[PDB]
Amino acid sequence: LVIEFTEQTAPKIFGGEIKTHILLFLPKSVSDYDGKLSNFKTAAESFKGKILFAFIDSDHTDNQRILEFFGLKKEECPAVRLITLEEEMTKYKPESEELTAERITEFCHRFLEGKIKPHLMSQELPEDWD
Repeated sequence: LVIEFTEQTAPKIFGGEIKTHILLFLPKSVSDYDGKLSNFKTAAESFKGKILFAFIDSDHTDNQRILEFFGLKKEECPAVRLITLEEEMTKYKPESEELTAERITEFCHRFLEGKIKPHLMSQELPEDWD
């Protein structure tokens, strides 16, 4: 499954058992939105129970704190960031901006294989997110 990450769903997303998340920041106005989402959903199927797939509508005004927290501006999306919470917060970036199921899947495999450069996030999780 792929869930929508909003402020309303953030607790449900970080308050779970899985502590690896991939986040697709996808402007709802992007060309072929359903296409990009489908690709992300297809990729999700390969990582059930290992990586939780979530998407953020980066166009949505109430998602501004979420954007800012993960270091992104609206004009920089669509973008993917993989986050680990076991146990200091760490952010990982794909090699390419390409958002195909194959490239998202490879990103995730590379991360599991320990191939991706880590980037500590020094901000504490918002109180709201649990």
